[PDB]
Amino acid sequence: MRTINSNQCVKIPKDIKASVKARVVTITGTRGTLKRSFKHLALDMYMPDKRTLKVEKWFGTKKELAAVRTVCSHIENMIKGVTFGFQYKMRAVYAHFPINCVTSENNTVIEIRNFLGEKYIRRVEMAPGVTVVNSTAQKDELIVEGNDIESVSGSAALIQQSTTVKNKDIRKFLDGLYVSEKTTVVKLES
Amino acid sequence: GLLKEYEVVGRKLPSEKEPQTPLYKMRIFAPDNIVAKSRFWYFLRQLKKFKKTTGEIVSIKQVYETSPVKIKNFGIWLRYDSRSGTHNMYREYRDLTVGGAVTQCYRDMGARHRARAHSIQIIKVDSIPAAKTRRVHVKQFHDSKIKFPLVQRVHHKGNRKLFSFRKPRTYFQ
Amino acid sequence: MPFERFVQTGRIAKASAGPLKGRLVAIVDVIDQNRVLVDGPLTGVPRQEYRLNNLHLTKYRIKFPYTAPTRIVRKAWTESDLKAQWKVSPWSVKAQNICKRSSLNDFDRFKLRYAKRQRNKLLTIAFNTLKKRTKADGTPRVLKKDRRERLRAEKAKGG
Amino acid sequence: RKEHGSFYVGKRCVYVYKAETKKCVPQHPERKTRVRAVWGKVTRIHGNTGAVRARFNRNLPGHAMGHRIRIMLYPSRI
Amino acid sequence: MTGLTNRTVVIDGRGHLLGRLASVVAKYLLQGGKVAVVRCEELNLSGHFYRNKIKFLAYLRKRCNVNPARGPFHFRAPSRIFYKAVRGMIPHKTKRGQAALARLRVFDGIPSPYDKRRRVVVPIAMRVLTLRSDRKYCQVGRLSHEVGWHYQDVIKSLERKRKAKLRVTLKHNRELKKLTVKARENIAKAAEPFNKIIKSYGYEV
RNA sequence: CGCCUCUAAGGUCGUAUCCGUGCUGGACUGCAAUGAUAAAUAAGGGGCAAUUUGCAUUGUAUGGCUUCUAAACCAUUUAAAGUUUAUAAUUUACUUUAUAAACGACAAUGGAUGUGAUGCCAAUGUAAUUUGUAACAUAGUAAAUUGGGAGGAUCUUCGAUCACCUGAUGCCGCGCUAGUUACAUAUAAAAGCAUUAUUUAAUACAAUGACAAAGCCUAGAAUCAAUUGUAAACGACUUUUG
RNA sequence: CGGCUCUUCCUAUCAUUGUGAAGCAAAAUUCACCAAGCGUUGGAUUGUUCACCCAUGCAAGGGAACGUGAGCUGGGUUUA
RNA sequence: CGUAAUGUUACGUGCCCAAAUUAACAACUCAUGCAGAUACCAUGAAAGGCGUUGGUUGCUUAAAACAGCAGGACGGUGAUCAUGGAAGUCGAAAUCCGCUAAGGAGUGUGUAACAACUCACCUGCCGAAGCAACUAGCCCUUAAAAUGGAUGGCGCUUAAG
RNA sequence: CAAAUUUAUCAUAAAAUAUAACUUAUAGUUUAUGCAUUUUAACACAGAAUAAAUGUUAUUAAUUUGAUAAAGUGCUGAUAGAUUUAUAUGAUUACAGUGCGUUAAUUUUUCGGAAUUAUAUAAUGGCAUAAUUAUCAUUGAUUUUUGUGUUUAUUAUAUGCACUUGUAUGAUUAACAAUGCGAAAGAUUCAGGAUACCUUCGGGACCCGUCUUGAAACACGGACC
Repeated sequence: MRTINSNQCVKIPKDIKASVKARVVTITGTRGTLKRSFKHLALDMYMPDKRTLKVEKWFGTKKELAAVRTVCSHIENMIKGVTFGFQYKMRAVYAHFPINCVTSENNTVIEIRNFLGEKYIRRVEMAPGVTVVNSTAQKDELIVEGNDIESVSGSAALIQQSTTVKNKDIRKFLDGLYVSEKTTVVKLES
Repeated sequence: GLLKEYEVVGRKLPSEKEPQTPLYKMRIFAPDNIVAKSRFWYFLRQLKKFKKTTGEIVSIKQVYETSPVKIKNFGIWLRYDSRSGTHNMYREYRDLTVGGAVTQCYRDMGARHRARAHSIQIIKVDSIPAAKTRRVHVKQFHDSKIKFPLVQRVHHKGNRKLFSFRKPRTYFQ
Repeated sequence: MPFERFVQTGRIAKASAGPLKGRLVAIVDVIDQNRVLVDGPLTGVPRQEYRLNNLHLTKYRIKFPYTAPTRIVRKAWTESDLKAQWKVSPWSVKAQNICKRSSLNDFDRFKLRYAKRQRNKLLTIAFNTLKKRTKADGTPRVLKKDRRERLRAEKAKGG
Repeated sequence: RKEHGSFYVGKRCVYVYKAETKKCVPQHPERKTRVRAVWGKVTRIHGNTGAVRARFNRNLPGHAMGHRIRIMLYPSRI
Repeated sequence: MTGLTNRTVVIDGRGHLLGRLASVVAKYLLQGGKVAVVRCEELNLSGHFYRNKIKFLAYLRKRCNVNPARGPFHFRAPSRIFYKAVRGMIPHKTKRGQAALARLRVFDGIPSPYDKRRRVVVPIAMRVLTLRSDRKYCQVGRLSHEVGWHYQDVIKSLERKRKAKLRVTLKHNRELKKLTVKARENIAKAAEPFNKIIKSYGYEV
């Protein structure tokens, strides 16, 4: 019924310097900086010179005012992703054949091999800005960490969609690397 | 057209066995008074006997909204014929005149329910205040102080210049 | 904000394309999302609805209640000093130059083709021999540095 | 618009074009009769956008389509 | 130098829906036109991309069986996609409309005098006035890259040459009229034919 | 739709499919680069012409003269986007950021901002013969020639591509505006007072044209016939001929 | 009428590619989705056309121009 | 329905093509292999859609619900029904009991039979509308043919449906 | 014709919101993030005053906004057309207008000027009754044939004689002006012309005879003279 006004106001902490210009929200914290252009979207985005950032919509239908909380959580991911970061943890479960995961310096990629006793060496590139490593002090485990949540989580699930098991019962051959705990780096733990 | 309201009054012309038949009246919404005197007869054939030829039309007079610049919500009790389908509705519109709200209802039923207008009987039309309306697209406007920034204009076509030299620019500042 | 055209009370908007084209209404109430209730007492507008297409919003917002009659609206135009403010507003000036340019009598047309021609002759003379690639040198010094000597010396002629 | 195409209503039109050969002399200016013309009047307007309707003495051959017709400012009203 | 009003209208095809520009052009060209459309890689089509890609791939399927060389030639450049729309809105099997089609030049990416010439828009074909916020649209330059036109990135490199030639001809013409604004204070005492007579147009001019 | 959710925006993996590449044809005859550039030497062809002429016609220009806009809005982004300028910070770049103002799709702007600040006009003659002659405060401007660097090429209106342009050599040292004010001089009346009429061109700017009209430069190829046999129904084709 | 020859098209998908599902452990199969690119044969009997038989085959899908007699053949049908 | 001139008329007015991209509006609809586009007429149904739009009925509600992070859900007992087997449960004649702020002889792929567990109850925070059922607009789905192809064509998506 | 909304207008009026006193609140902020200053487009349809606060109560003037209707109302600008042999066998017919016209008052710009009032007869309205006829509802109202004065208005008739470039010309089209002389033999000017074509362009446009419910028919006939 074309609602008049739908709006949402994002509180921004004391340190990071968000500055929305023409829709493009850039944001800058301790662990780096991050710009996302929301200009696919036909929305208000202005920072009323407080800490905060306001996002508004005038005369949107019912679908069009669902994107208010979408974009007001994409920015709230960014205030983590430059302050606390992201760190995924996928845990490489196997039955018989061990899973061999090799990354090096600084070799952002991975080579994931011996699955399932297969000669073929799966190699998959992590996204720009995300580093994969083998997890020290808990082995048979990976640590995918970066800044942007859509390039961390696309980089975990790139290597979760391969390794995958074909032509077998997929309820029995529970083999691969599956994400255990999607987490932030510095607060509190890892 | 635009559908102003009338009071059509009718009798049953009194054969001498019966003196002074009881005089029913209406509230007919119609484009003109020639069509208000076959909406009287359509609606009264549901209600009393006496068709035409066997009745009379006593005074049909037009009624002129009693506050044309006061601003008020009109509830319309309707019933229509859908494709499978006699239903009732209660629709609410926001206007200044009462023939202008009924005509804002005869378009809306055509848009939303395909309702070509011979299917719509109007029961009642009121001027309900506020905190008696329900109809969320009318309660949008029941709050001072309402703002809404505009985006709406005309954009001539072709123009006073078809091949323009300076780009209309939907925005400024 | 980016602050587009606020539909308020009493945001003075100038009508744009209807039968009120050119006059400055106020806005007292919003009928629906497409129509308001326009009322300019000091400018030849009785109270009536108007479609928001044919309106163009100014920057002025006078204050009266949302359900006011025409005398309260007329009282508030005067207290705001809106007539004296509007005719000196940044591009109500621009309105009256197009009104001046409008349709422009034949004597006034051909007077300006005469009056623009004469200062255009005065403006191609104040033009375009800067510091660039003279000094030094400009050989031959007698004749391709003849004319600018009167910009330079100024007296008299090379010489 | 309609108001614009009615200024020309009443006025005299011409289709002027070129030929080569006379069957005439320099009786008047000095011609091989080497420019033709076919006059006419604007009778009325046509749409809602300032088109117009004309009625020439001969008939306008059709390869004239796209070519220039001239709206003389006379028979002059204001 | 000439044209039946001006030299030719050069329409910049950037920001214009394809069929709402192809009809005002085809009407204008039957009236005696001479237009040019430049930047035909930037015209728009409404609806999302795959919806238009589908429509073109179905166009590619029409071909005469007994000879495909007779059949509908499927030109793939974004300028000769636009010419396909205009040719349908013309009678092209009469001499009147074939002469109307001969007054049409269409270019993928703005060369050769129409880069220093004058670009006009057609504000009824323009996409930002007609379509809605949250309708989807594409460009013909993306559509043509996915169907067999090889010069998408020829004419992207060709254009940023042309858009860096313009970076200095707007650096000259911005300082070269820092002097026209200078010179209009040294002829302030003209006689007085600016000081009063061009208060006919007259607060700005 | 406080959670959830592959979806609503937005990302993504991705088929023996699809579309291209590679391969085969090529608008008969489309386009681009390039090579030579005639029967010569008495005499005439061919350019280079645009200067070369009267001459004659062409197109625009219609009774100066009913025009140019080949100077402009940036590239990509976009219906709360999208804009300017200013200033303090900054660029490989109106780099990016921070405050403050401005019409926050007005009339505006849809034409003239005439977007290197336009002209039917300078000439104080503004036009079918016309031209112009001096003093007082402003103004300083377009001007022709021979040996270096930086720059310009998107299916073409002249590529031994070249226009601001190193330091050199000399002149017509010529023509000049605008303004106040003064003077000479000259053209101009188409016969009609229902001056509309062939509705035109002596005008100027660009372009061909032929008959006697001045020089600068130039000095070939193709095809047939014969030959080959990488080819061939015939053409055509690959070849060769002091 | 069939067969022979030869080309193109459909998808109502037999197989293969990419998949989802099983009462999917593997193997084998079944159900479904995107999907018409390549393929879909050699014989005995009958003029057949389907079905059947031997066999090969990873695997042996269904049809369109009544496709096709100045293409043939002339076995069926059909003049004396 | 003689032969002409002028004017005015149902079908139409984005371009083909005469006339609106209407200084006329309110809505509806996004269609990934025919979105849809004028009668007759050139087909398409039954039945669906937490796609969106409107509408009708009933409950919960400004006693604090709805959602969610936070509790229990075992048992008076394998009463019996019962051996794939019923200990909170296929079936099931039958049917009666916990506790309080608050726990189901309890629906289950089959967890051989057991366990737990958790969609009720109710103390929370939340503090504002929530819940279902129903209806008929459009779109989708249902919707599969053979030359290449047809709203007449182009093309249209704050429409040109 | 209702609308007493429009507008101003009184009456105690009680509201469905703006103006002057202000606590908190996010605040790039200030100094010691409170305040200081903003934001009010957090401002409490909160506190004080005031604001028709909705009509309630009132009456109205731009005749009471708009709509419908009527008055050669009037004016303006166009477009197309204009039979007409007024006797190759029946009035140029009547109408109307303009020019010399006894007066006398009353005014008028002051010009050959112009207006008015004064004459009889016949009506017709408006008004005041008295009759009469006959009906919606009848306190009355409407109506037919009258009558007479009271009266105040308006039309008609009373314009004869002679003359003249003023309507139907009894389907009117008629004028001013420009161009152009039908030369003794033969030019020229203007307009027109599918003569048989050719050129150019836009619209239209299937192949005839035939039998047929239906032919361009993939029905038959017809290569041409």
